[PDB]
Amino acid sequence: APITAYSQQTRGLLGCIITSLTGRDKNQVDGEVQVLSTATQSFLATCVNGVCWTVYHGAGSKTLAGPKGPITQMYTNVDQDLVGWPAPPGARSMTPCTCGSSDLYLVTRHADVIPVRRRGDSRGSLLSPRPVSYLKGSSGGPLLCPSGHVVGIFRAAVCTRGVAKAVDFIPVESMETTMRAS
Amino acid sequence: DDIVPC
Amino acid sequence: KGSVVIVGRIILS
Ligand code: NA
Ligand SMILES: [Zn+2]
Repeated sequence: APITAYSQQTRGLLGCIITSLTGRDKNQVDGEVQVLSTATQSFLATCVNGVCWTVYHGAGSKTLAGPKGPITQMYTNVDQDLVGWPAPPGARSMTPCTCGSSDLYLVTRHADVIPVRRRGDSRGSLLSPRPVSYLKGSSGGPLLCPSGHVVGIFRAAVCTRGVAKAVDFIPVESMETTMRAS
Repeated sequence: DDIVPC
Repeated sequence: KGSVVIVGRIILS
């Protein structure tokens, strides 16, 4: 395959609770995609041009625990379901796609890379439907073009009877539009 | 179609 | 109102 991924855990349940409370995370950061957790749920952030982007429905208005204490969001767009923190030192920052490809790859929290065909500005179909359970906890994950650049971040699954056949996503252009208006 | 936030 | 926490990462190839 072209694009491949693996994950590495860094913190367990106890570490997560404490870190949530102190807002201070001293762990080394690495990787293009951060696996995030609050008290109640898990999701992903994709690092694009120095900013960690994720979904508002996961992060709300919360700070991100960091090496110098809590990191305030620098972009918050409720209607777009989009938030961003400045990326901590160590994060591998990706580049937006400029090739316009409609052949996408979605990266899940399990580090699977799955084929998506773009069907609209914010919608792609899954070439092979999956149980929605497989996609839970993956909101905020990148949709990449064949060159591995960011087209968008995964927002919600379009499902029938617990089966996801398509995904709604936030185009990498919305990130731009949010940063302008700010 | 159900829209399910993930 | 606690912070979001990084509990893992994903490395791409
Ligand atoms: Na993998
Ligand atoms: Zn591209």
